[PDB]
Amino acid sequence: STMIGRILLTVVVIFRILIVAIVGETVYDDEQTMFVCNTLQPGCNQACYDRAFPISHIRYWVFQIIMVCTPSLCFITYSVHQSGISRFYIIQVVFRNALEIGFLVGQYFLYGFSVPGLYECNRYPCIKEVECYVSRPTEKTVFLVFMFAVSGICVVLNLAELNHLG
Amino acid sequence: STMIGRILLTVVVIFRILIVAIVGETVYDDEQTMFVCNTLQPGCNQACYDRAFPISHIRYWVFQIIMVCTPSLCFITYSVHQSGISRFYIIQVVFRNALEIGFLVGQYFLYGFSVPGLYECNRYPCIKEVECYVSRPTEKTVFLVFMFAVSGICVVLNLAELNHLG
Amino acid sequence: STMIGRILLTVVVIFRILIVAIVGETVYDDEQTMFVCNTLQPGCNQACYDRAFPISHIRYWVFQIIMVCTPSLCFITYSVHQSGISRFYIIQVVFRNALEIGFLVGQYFLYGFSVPGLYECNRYPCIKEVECYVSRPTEKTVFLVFMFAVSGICVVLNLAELNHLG
Amino acid sequence: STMIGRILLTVVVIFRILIVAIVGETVYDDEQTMFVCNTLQPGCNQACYDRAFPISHIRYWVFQIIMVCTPSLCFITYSVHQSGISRFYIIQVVFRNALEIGFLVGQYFLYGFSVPGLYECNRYPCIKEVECYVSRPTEKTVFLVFMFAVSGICVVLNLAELNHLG
Amino acid sequence: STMIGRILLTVVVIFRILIVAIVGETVYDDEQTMFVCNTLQPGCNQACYDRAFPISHIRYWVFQIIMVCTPSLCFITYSVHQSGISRFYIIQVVFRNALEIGFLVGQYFLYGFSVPGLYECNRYPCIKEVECYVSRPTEKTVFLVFMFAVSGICVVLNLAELNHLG
Amino acid sequence: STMIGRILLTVVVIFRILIVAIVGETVYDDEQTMFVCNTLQPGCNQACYDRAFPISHIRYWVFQIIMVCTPSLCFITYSVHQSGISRFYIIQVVFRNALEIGFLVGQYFLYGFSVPGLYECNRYPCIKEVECYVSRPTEKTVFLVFMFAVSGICVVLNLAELNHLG
Amino acid sequence: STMIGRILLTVVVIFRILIVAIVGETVYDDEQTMFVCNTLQPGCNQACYDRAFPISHIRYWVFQIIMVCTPSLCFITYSVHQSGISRFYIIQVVFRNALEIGFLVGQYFLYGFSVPGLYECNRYPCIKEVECYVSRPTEKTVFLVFMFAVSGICVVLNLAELNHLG
Amino acid sequence: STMIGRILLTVVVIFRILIVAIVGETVYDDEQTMFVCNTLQPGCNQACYDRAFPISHIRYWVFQIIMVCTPSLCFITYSVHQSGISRFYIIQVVFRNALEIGFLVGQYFLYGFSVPGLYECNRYPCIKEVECYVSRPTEKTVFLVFMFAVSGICVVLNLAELNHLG
Amino acid sequence: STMIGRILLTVVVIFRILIVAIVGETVYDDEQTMFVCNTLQPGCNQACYDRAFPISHIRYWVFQIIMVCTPSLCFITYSVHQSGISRFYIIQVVFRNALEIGFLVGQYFLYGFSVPGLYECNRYPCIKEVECYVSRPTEKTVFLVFMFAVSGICVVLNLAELNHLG
Amino acid sequence: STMIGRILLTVVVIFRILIVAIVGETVYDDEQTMFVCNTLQPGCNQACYDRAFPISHIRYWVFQIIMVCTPSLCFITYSVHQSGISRFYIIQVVFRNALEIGFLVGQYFLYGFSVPGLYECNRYPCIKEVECYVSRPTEKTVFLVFMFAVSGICVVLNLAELNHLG
Amino acid sequence: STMIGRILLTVVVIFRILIVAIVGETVYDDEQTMFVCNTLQPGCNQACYDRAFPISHIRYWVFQIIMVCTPSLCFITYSVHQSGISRFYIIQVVFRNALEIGFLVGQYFLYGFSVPGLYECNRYPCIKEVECYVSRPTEKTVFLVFMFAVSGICVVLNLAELNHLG
Amino acid sequence: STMIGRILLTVVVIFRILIVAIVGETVYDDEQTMFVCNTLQPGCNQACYDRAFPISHIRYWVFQIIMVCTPSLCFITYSVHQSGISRFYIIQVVFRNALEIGFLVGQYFLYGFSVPGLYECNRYPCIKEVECYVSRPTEKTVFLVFMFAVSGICVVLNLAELNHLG
Repeated sequence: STMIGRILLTVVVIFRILIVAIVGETVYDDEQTMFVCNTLQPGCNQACYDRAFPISHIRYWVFQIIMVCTPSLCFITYSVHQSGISRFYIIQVVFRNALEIGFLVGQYFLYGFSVPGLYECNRYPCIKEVECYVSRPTEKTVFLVFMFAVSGICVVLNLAELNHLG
Repeated sequence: STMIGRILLTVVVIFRILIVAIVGETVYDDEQTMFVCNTLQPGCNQACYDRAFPISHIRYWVFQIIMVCTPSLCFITYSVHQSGISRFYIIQVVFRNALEIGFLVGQYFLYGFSVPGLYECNRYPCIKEVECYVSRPTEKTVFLVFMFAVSGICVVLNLAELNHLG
Repeated sequence: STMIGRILLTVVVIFRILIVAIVGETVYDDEQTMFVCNTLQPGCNQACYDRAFPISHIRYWVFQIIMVCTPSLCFITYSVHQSGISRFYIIQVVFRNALEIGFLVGQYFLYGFSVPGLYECNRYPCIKEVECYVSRPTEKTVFLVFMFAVSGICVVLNLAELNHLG
Repeated sequence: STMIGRILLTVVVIFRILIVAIVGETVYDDEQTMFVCNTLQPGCNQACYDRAFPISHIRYWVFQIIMVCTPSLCFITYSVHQSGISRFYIIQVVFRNALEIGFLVGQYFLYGFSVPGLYECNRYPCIKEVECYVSRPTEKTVFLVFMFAVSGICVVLNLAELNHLG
Repeated sequence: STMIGRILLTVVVIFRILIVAIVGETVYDDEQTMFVCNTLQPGCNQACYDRAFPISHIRYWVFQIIMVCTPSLCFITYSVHQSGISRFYIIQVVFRNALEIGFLVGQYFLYGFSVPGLYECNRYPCIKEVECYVSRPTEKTVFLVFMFAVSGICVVLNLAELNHLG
Repeated sequence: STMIGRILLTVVVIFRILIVAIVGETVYDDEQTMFVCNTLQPGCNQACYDRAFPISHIRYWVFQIIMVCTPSLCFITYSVHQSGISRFYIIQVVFRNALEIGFLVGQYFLYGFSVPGLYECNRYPCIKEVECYVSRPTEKTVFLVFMFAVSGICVVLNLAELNHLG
Repeated sequence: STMIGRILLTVVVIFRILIVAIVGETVYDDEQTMFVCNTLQPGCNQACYDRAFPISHIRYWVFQIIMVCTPSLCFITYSVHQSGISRFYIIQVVFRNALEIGFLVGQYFLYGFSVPGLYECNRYPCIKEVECYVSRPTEKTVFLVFMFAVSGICVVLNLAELNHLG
Repeated sequence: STMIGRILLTVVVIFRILIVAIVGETVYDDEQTMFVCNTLQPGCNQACYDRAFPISHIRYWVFQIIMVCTPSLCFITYSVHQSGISRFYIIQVVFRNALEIGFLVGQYFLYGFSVPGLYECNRYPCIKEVECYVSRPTEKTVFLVFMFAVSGICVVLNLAELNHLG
Repeated sequence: STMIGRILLTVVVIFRILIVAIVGETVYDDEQTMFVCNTLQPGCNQACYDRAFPISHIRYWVFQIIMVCTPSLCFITYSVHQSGISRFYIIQVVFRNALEIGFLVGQYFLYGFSVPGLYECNRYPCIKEVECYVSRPTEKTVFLVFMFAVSGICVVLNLAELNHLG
Repeated sequence: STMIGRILLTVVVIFRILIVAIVGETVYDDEQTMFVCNTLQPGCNQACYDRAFPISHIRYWVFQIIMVCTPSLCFITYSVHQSGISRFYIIQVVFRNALEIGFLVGQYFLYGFSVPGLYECNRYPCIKEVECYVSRPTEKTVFLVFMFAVSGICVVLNLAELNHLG
Repeated sequence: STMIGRILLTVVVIFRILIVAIVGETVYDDEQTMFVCNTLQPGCNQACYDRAFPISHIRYWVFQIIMVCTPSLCFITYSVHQSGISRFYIIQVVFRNALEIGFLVGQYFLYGFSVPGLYECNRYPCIKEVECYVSRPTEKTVFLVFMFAVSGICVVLNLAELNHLG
Repeated sequence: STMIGRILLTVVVIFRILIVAIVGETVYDDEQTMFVCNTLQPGCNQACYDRAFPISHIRYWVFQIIMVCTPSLCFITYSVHQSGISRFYIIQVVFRNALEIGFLVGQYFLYGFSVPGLYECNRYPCIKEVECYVSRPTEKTVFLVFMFAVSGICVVLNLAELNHLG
């Protein structure tokens, strides 16, 4: 039970890392090339796209993945240099859990659960309101939901382990 | 007989992995660049293509390959950390077989056995119905049939081994 | 005499693999981008190209290379797991020879020995018959002839070894 | 207290290097392709872009990262060749700190803290003043602020260690 | 004297291999994209370019490099499998020398010593004679001369060694 | 004093190699794509660009880097094969210094110290004289000056070591 | 009363002739130039326009005007050549009235009372059904109604005169 | 006084007719060719222009000019055929005055006194609201005001004559 | 009867002349501008159109109209100069009738009774067979039939008069 | 002397009318078609041209010509209707002279004596200031000067006659 | 016999004048707009067309028609002013005949009897030889032959009259 | 002799007027549309064309024709108003001769005797010098020479008459 949780967490971490590394970059290759808007004003596309996607999904996910692994690096380097251990273990576990929960909440509040095909853009220099068409909405939505589920499972396992330790 | 089946399964797994890794990406490089439709309405191409191919073949196959290999990773990590084995072996074999059968059925119900050259698209903003032309139908069809045959052979071997174990 | 044949076969296999891996991919990089036809009908290019080159040369050659190496993998994995050997050796050699001969015959019946520069395309939606111009005919022809010669030499060596063993 | 500082510095260095190497290159892939200006004069784009971004962010950051690691290489090679050590250690630490502070000040005086979307270009051959639209302002601004914060933390840690040693 | 020649030959071989691998591909990346002709007939570009460069320089040089190294592979594999040596040594030296001389003569008779900027193309479907403009003539000429000099030095050293052995 | 010089030289060599390998290709990716001229004559761009940049900077720098390292390879291979040493050491040092000085002088006489934005092209087929606009002048100028300074420092160190040895 | 009818008829005839001659030609100058359809198939515009407007309004109105004036020419030429008069007068009046009524009925059954802006075209070679946009619908509708009213008034006056004569 | 009014009216009528005939057509020659809108939707131009200018100025003015001259034609033809005169004179004058007043009021309520340069168009198929730019606003405004003044003077003179007659 | 025929002939001649002069030119204004073909070969349009319409309808009809009126001019000038009359009258009438019959037969054998929308063109430089789309088929067909009927009526009247004279 | 002035004035009036009617329209045929501006903003051309040429020269000159001839029409119609003469003559002469002087002053204050080739346009929607190029400056300038001289001569003659009458 | 000749000549002159005036301009309206050549060099069209058609047919025919009628104008004006007659008549007839014969010979030597569709143009700036396609060859050829026949008939009649007079 | 000269002058005047009226406009219809230059700078065409042809030939010739006929109008109007004659006759003859000579000299000094096909334009905004290609050089040259010859003949006849009068 308690020992299994660590194995499950490690396997899930490896699985999510592999998924993000393999099927992450190529899906978002043509995000801006295929983004088009129904207007003739030069420079409307850039402003509308920037308003639509302030920070791409892949950037946020890669940053989260790199950030959640800092405690392991700190522990490994401390152990290597050594050659309050319980205090360090507790502190690192608590910090990892807090960071993961915060990142999950931020992700939920940033992107939501859908990527609508049509967007309304009304920023300078675009005149009045214009309509812009997104590329690949369905695949992006599926990937969003999948990543959210994986993160939720990770958070649940971490909370269970923390509760068990007490 | 029984011992040979494991070797055949491993060889087939390696072969399919190599095929997907080598002749998987470059075939689907220009899926959206060369997809064209007979209309002048801006944004019709994106919607029609999204309706035509919700999730590309390569993403589904890569996800299936990664998912079917999780039990091996779990077994290896558990064995490494160790330094009910029969129960774990039976459970992971059963889970792998069930996952493979489910994925095969899902693949059959998603794509079928053909990739027609011409498609009819009647989604917003395209007015009424329009005709769109796919790129590389024959090669995609051949690859679909080949992958289906490989998956069927794998399922048959797994079922035979499970029946033998009893 | 007999002992030299194995070394010659291994060297030839390595040489052909290196050639296919090094000068294979980039020669066929712009097969579809530079393929043009003399018409204005949208979608004629896709259908005409698909009719011209059902399965590209590189896919066929890579598949053949991967397929002809399965017996070695099977033998190696069986030997590793072990720690009728003569029967297994004979069976694997015979199967390899049969597969190679079949693949050579299929290649000869598929592509032939030339790649003409001009092609006549009369498939829907192209109206009546149209003329399409291929890219890089001479280099493709030279590569075809070279690969055919290499495969013929391999087949000759395998047949000689099989006859010697009897 | 003081001992943990070295571990924190090493972890931060690894983290910043990983971030720059992973999420740095592809963000600035289309800096010039998507840079457009509202004019018809040929060659205005080149001059205006060159005036807008004399030296891109990524080149500066890579150069800084490479430069701040020379003292470690010098120390390692000197130690290897050997097989006033304290004086050498003090000199290398002081030089590293001075270089880092100088680079941080230069970065602050070069780019600032914002990347405006609109720019006014009045260089030859562009007639009078023209307006040019930048691509991806928000993500670049976020990256700038993040790198500045990381560099500030590194400088603070180095100054604290130097004060502790004295 | 005699012993130095082997070291010189090995160093020259490594140097030429590195040069071809590093500054070989990127120079010839845009050979066909930037090749333009002064006409409006569709398909003239393909035929004229194919007539201009039947086989690119890089393909010929890579093939020569791979072909001249087969004797070393044969010797190494024979020695490995062993665990008439003089006869094999003499035979492989003679074969290498003959192959190198033949390849050098073929290169001289194929391309010559220059790459003219302007070319005259009079092949179907181009009407009458047309003029086409090559890309990067000077750099290609310099590379041709450099490779010819390197090959000449290699041939001279091989001939000297063969004469010394007698 | 004298001993530190070797460490400084090795560190500088590694630093310059890393700089050229990392920030070398990216800057010169679009040298010809973004080079434009103010005319309508087909083929003027190719001739004008070829006249502007006979041999790009990166090719020259890579060739120099590879050439200056041949003596080390020769020494290492000779030492390995062995298992007048002073004469060989002196000879290879002298040759390295001479080659470096010659390459530096050639670089100075080829490119100079600036890359002007505007160029005047008067070669066939361009009629009379035309004006062409370069891409990224400032960054190229900075890189030129930086490489010149690094080469000067290397030459100074080599001359100092040679004088010390006498 | 009876005498006034002839004056009113003549004035109305002159008025309609002047209107058709002055504001007729230039209103329909750009009927085909500004007619556009939402498709890329070549030749769809011609077929769709031909289906939309088999015979333009101006042709029909000019033909009617010329045809209704033949009896006057016949009467004038007969009178001139002369140098049953009542029978000729009655016959030509009856024929004029019948022709006018027939032409009015034909006009009503041909065009109706409106010119919709949007039209649906499904004729070869247009694929499936396409939408085409007409130019100047409102002005054409107003002109149609005005001409219909004028023709109705003329018919009423002619019928009244015929009834009065008895 | 009373006799002068008729001369003034005739002179003004001739002057306005000459103005409309000479500077009427060519001013409005390119009304639709130079009308442009800021959008990419096909067919938006036609609908937006039709909404902007239902009936052009020239058509209305020509129709008014032709309509106000019918009484003179009726009087002339009646006099010619003759070879209650006061009643006919009074009736024709009253009808002419009433028609002129009605046409002036209609003109005022239709077009107003200005022709703005920018218009907002929100009709199908144009998506949402778009902005369209008119051609030659100032000249059209001046012509409108001039014609209104001429019509007002004519109405004033006619009213004065009618009052004088009593 | 005998006298009325001349009046009918004169009226019909005037009517046909007016029709040809009024609704003849502007119908055929854009015969070549709107003629399009489905190909990319330059110059195919000119050859295909020339093959489709050797001599336009309007030229033939104008020439026929001018030719059929020469006898009247000859008679008038002879009468004027005078200041065998029956022989001259008979000769001119017979010649006019013969010319009209010949022209009618030629017209029937040239154009026929229809103007198909689609045409097949296989003349140099057009490659193989191509399809071209005509403009305004229905209106041209109606005009053809109308002119044929008018010419037939004229021929019938002339034959009747000739038979009556005997 | 006094009597000759009338003949000179009439001849000059006829000459100017002929010049304006013959060489006036064709020069100003392409005023707006060939007017171009150095920008990409849609609708900038219309606003800039409208600001450059509020009322074209030809409209002003035609209006002046028509206006200066009203007194002659009034006198002729009054004389015709008649079948204080000195008072009418004096009034008409004074009014004609005043109108001509006012029109000349207005022309001088409107256009001046030159038509510069380059213009600076800074009206909405044109961003900032843009430069626009006029068509045919020299011919327009010559015509302006010629018309000004003719008008000056007419004014001088009219003033001389008025002074003579006293 | 002789008397009829004058009538025939006058009728033929009127007929040819009418033909040239009616069906002369519209045929040659788009001579240069539809003239196209197979090249990309700017300015080749102008030079090639100028070489193809130095002086168009219509200009030559109009000039000939005007020139051949000068003697009649001279005779008429001399007779009018009067209010050696035989000598003047003979001189004018002889001069007219000589001019007509000279013009016919010049026409034959200029254009010939055909207008080939394809032309070869090899004038500056066109490089080498290019092929250009003419518009409307058949109709132009027919018109040429018709005009030649008419001129021949006129010359024959004039020669017959001159011989008769002697 | 003397009497004939007047008739010759009148006939020549009528002939030149007819030539200028008939073959004057059609030749110069596309002077600016077909004028092209070899550059991409916007607005270069306008400036270069304006420099090439400050005042077109047709404007100058029409102005000369109108100016040379003023004396006849003055004489006719004076004679009509009449209902020193020798003095007026002599004065107007002398003025006509002087004006004609001055206009001929001006024409010779303006245009010369040729219209070259290539022109060099070096005016703002065109950068450096550019080459521009004229349209229809040969026909314009022929027309120039013809008009010069006609004017010379007129001048010779006028001088002869003036000398005869004495």
